[PDB]
Parts: sequence; structure tokens; C-alpha cells
Amino acid sequence: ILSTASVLAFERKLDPSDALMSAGAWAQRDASQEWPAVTVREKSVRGTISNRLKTKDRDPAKLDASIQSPNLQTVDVANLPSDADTLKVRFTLRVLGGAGTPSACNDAAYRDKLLQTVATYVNDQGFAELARRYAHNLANARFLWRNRVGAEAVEVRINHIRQGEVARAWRFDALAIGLRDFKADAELDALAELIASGLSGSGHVLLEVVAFARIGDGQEVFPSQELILDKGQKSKTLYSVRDAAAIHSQKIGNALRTIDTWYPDEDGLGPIAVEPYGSVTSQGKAYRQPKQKLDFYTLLDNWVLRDEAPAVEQQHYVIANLIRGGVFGEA
Amino acid sequence: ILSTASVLAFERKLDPSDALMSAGAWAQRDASQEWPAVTVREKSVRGTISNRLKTKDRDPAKLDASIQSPNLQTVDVANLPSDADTLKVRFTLRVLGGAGTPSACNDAAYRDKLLQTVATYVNDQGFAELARRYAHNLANARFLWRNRVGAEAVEVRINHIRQGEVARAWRFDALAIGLRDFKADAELDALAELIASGLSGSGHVLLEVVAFARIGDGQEVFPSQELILDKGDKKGQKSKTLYSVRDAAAIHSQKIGNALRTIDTWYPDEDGLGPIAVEPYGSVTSQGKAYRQPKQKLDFYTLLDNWVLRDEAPAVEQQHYVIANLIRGGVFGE
Amino acid sequence: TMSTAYIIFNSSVAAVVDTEIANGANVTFSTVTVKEEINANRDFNLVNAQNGKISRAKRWGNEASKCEYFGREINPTEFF
RNA sequence: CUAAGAAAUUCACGGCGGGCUUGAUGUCCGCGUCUACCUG
Repeated sequence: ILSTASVLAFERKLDPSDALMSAGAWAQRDASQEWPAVTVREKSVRGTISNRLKTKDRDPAKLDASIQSPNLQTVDVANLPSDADTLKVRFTLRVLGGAGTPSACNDAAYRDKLLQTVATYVNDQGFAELARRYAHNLANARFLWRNRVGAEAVEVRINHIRQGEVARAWRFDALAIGLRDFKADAELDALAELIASGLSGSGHVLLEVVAFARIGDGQEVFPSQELILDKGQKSKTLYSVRDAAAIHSQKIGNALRTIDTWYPDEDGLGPIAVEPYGSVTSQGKAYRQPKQKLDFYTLLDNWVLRDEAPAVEQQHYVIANLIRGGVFGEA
Repeated sequence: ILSTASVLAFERKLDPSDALMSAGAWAQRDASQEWPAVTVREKSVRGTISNRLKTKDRDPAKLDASIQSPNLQTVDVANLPSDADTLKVRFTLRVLGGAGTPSACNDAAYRDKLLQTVATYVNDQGFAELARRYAHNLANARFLWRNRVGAEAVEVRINHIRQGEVARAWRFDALAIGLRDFKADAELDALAELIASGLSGSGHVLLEVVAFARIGDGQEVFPSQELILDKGDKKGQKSKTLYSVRDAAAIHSQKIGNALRTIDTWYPDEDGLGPIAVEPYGSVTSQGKAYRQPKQKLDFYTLLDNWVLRDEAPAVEQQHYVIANLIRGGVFGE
Repeated sequence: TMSTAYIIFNSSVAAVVDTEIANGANVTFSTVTVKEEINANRDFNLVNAQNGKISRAKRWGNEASKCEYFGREINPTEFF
């Protein structure tokens, strides 16, 4: 009868390492192994009251009294060294492969039909359409999340470390490659076939990614925050691995899989991140609404159960949602 | 009906660095590397009871008891070297551009209404009004907060850099340009035609701002004061701690940005004078009270609701205030 | 595992570690490392029932170590 | 001259898959630390 699997979860592919942030001068790019680390340090601030007060408590004698006592926070920040201008971000990405084989299913016929459908998908077309888009989000350095805007020239640079040595190197320039269109270059197809053979499974792929962003002398980089769970106050603690400021290994990699252009009301508003009920919090709302039939769950249950194969512009989405992993069972 | 969003957030533009400090003589033209830093040192003061006393404790014996057990503190201080007279404050400013588009919004119709309204503002009149008022506060050394007052010749150099090398340089005198009059020169209207070009997204703008202030030989500068925690109240505790970035006194990266956006000369209470800093419920802390109160209608949160939703577009001298506040940033939810 | 307020909303969610959010000022105090729960629209406040404690209101009133959660939180369903 | 006298709990185990924590901020201003002293 092939009912839906009660418990189903998937191991991910495309793992990113943790991101490291170093600092230096732009002319010393090609010898930047021993650049010092962008350290985190504490500073103090002093705010005011800048929130929308309600209609009741808009008394004149209370607002000046509330701002007479300000709120003295203690913020952590990260600045580049005052003699350095170029921010170096280094992280390594490994490509696992075997995207169909799940982690913990229940029915054997569900698992076998799932692997059969995924084998048909890899048989008719390659992963080439789902690898000319991951290679873009390595090229135009979206993984620099807020450090990208207002940068002078963003040179990203990617190596193939098969052994301890490098196999074949690549340099791009992340502003020649736009943040919206997916072009077709001669050195985004030697990279895309590499991630294609890594995801299909015909080898092992480990990629070293460094990204130099030109921000300026003494400027302010942005690493990712943490939690301030439970006076001695503090706010906005950044995340540093061994006192070197760091982007998380899921904020990086979240920019690896903003691939999804195939979704309704697409008004040229750019790709979003792939998700079941494909949603972004920054836009507030959730696209791929389940009342539409262009979801993920009701796209898998109409392809592994009733075999109604959707358009190839959604089979590029379902497989990519399988590549990020996740839980998919009736929890 | 259309109502306001619940999440609103705008990234800042006019990104300031941290103001580094240095000291040297005049003939400052080759001050690029030889000028050492202003190292923060400690000292030891021994105060006396100087505050106001209440109706209680008006006893001479109690006052003598307070005096004979004096207060002893360990403040920090930063002075110039005793063979130099000029403090050099250097910081790099970056202006980003795209000043209307938020970074987090719920209702897409509200976002489209906002990006229609800010575009009508920009296509109506440029950023050449706000860029002039930022070029003033970059021109005279407003950002020297207390190190300015009582100086002799505060020479402000401003470089604009396209690469490592410098594209175009300017040199102003910070005392010819005053502090309450936005009078247009032949250079500030060339600087507004760079800041307004950067704010309209027409290119990249990096301004290395250097400001020399001759205070005097061996005199006393003021960097930005940090805050100490609630430690053990004994005799020997630190009572004042200065900010410092790798053995150099410095000013904070918001102590610059509070000076730069001192723009608003449009609050209704013009009994006094002075371009205050731009704020929602526009208020300065040193004066304590709050101009642009929501009791009157001249606020910011009333003006954005009256401009975007009901299309009661206010006066132009108030319409600059909203766009400057959106250049500042913050959260403006419901 | 608590005795909440009088909200009869749905199968609530609860945690004890609580951070304060500032961005998005219609929701305050977003909850951290949160755990599921089900009361399945029960009548009174005490029904929390994580894995073991459903009946025995005397034992529930004995279970006052981490209790009296206020409930007024990010959502009428979601509790403290 | 003791709520004294007395006593083997043991064997074996798959926790496990997934993730954007964002935005902004002015810490201000004032100060007397004195008096002495044999290290062979």
C-alpha cells in the first residue's frame, strides 16, 4: 500500500567547517598564512530610549525622566587592526555524497522506493543543475553575510586539497559575479562538475575556501552572536573559537543553499534558502505555503507514493531539500 | 487595511571606525608613522567631600569626621608627551548606501510602500541636503568632543581613497567653520557631492579622516571613558577607566557617530540654539530633557505613520529628519 | 512539569532558560532550549504532562519545585 | 554492657538526525595622599 514513513531522517551532505577571520593588507594576499586573528574584545556603550511608546504612557514628565537614567550595556565588538584593511575568512567544505540513502526509516518498501526514485533522478539528469548553483554560492561570497555589503573588492579563492597538497586552484571575484543571476563561466563549470562528482559519489571532495573582503583600515567586521542566558550586565556576545572571531558552521552553509528560485510569486526577488515549507525569517513570511501544492512534503508524498513526478524545476528542489538533511517523520 | 509592520530594522550607514589617538609637534605633514600613541597611565588622587549635603548631616563634627578620613581613588589619565603639543585623531569612515531598504520586515506591502516613498523622496530631491550637513560635522572637528574646546588651530585633513593610494585629498580649518551655522563653501559642496553620491549607491566611498588639534605642550587630552563594574568598594579601587585599543587611548566608534549626525536644527524649541543629534523623540542627554516629544505632533514615530500610511507628507525641513533617522538605523516595530 | 496559569489554549511548549528579544517588538522574551509538552486542552492549570505526570493532583501539588509558571509569554499557547 | 548482636543486590545495552539569533547606541565632571626611620 506504501503508506508514509512514520520516522524518517537524513544525514546531511555538504558540511562546512567553522569560519575563521584573519586580517591583513591587500598586497600581501598570496602569502597570507600567518595573518593574525581578528580578536574579540569588550567595549562599553550607553544607549537611550528608542522604542515605540504606547498611547497611554506618553506623559511628558516621564519620558525625560526615563532618559535621564540611560541603560549602560557592555557590548562585545570586533574591529580590524588599524594598520590592516583586508578581512580574510577561511573555512573548509567537504562533499559527502550518496544523497538518497536515509538514516532511520521504518518501512523497507518506503526506503527501497525512495532510493529507486532518487536513482531515477540521478540517472536521467546529473547533479549538474544542483551543482552549478552551489558553485555560485561559493563564488559570489554570500557566506560573508554582512561583511559583503560595501566591500571594495571581494576576491574568493578555492583549492582542491586531495592529499595534503592542492590539486587544482581557483580564484574568482565576487562582485563580477552578481548576487541574483546564475551565469555560466568557464571556471564555474570545472568547479560545478567537481561538486557534481562529489555528490554523486565518484570520489572524495574537500575544498579549502578563503574569501578576502576589502573593508578598510580599522573598520568593523561582523561575526555571529551567541546566547546571553542568565547586576553584571552584558549584551551581544560574539562567538570565537580560540579567541579568533568566527561565523557559525550553520550560518555559513546557510548561504551555501540559498538556491531556491522555483517558488510561487517569484517577482525577481532573488533566491531563498531551501527549506521544507520554504521560508525565510528576514522576510517575515513563509513561501511554499502548504495550501499551495508546491510544498516539500506534499511534493515527496506525490512522488514516492503515487509516482506523480512533478516538473524538473521541482525535482531540483526536492533533492536539494534531501541534501540539507533534517527530520521528516510524524514527530 | 494597511497598518505598520511588527518587525522593522535598518542597518546603519555612515560607518565610523574607532578614533585612534597620537601626539606630536607641529610640522605634522609627515606624521604617518613616527607619531607614537598616547598611552593611558594611572595616577592617584585624594579627594575631598565636594557634593551637596542634605538637611541631615549638617553637623560640624560629622563633617570633620568625613574630612579626616579622606577619599582615596586611583583614576586613569592620558596626557601628551611633554615635548609635543598636538593631538592627532584618526579614523576611517565608510558610507554604504541604499538608505531606504530595510533588513527585516513582515508585511511585503508595507515594504513596497516604504520603498516607494523613499524613492519619491530621493528622486524628488537628492541627498545633497543631508550630505552638506554631514560634511560640516566632518569638516570642523565636531568629533573631537572635548579635546576641541580651547585649542588653537584644528587642521582637519580628509582623504578619499579608491585603492590603497589616495584618490583625492582636502584640508580644512576647523575654526573658520563654526559650530552652529551651515554655511556653504567651495569645498564642502564638493564633499556633499561625494557623500550624496555614496548614499545614493553610485559607488564606494572611503574617507580617511585625520584631525590635528594643537592643545599645548604636555597638556591633558580626553579619550572616551569606559565603565567599571561593581567591584569591591575599598580604598584603592579604580574610579575611571579609559578606552584603549592595543596601547593607545581612543574614542569609541559611537562617540564619533554621535557627533557626525548632529544634524537636527528643526526641533520647534528654538529658544536656545545648536544642532542636536538626530534621534527618535529627539533628545540630548547632557541637556537632560527631550525635544520632539510625542505630546506635540513633531515626533519621528508620528511622522512616519503620517507619511507612509496616510500620505500626509510633512514639510521638507521635517522630511529630511526622517531620512536622516533611517540612515542612523534601529528598530521601529509595533 | 509545572502548574501554569488559566490558559486553555493547546499543547503548550515550555522552558526555564529565557532570553529577551528586542528585534520584532510584538513578541517579548523568546524562550531558549525549549521542550515540548501536551495537556491536550485539559480543564485546569496543573496539567502539563511531559512524560510522567498526568493524574494525581496531590502529587502535582507536591511537585512544586519548578512550578507556578506565569504563562504570559510570546504566545497564549506558549508558556514560561 | 550501646533500638547491641545478622546479612553479597547482580548480569546486558547505538541517543540520533536538522538548524541565520539578528538592528541601534555619548559614560559623564570634580580631586593634596601626607609625616618619620641605623638593615651588622
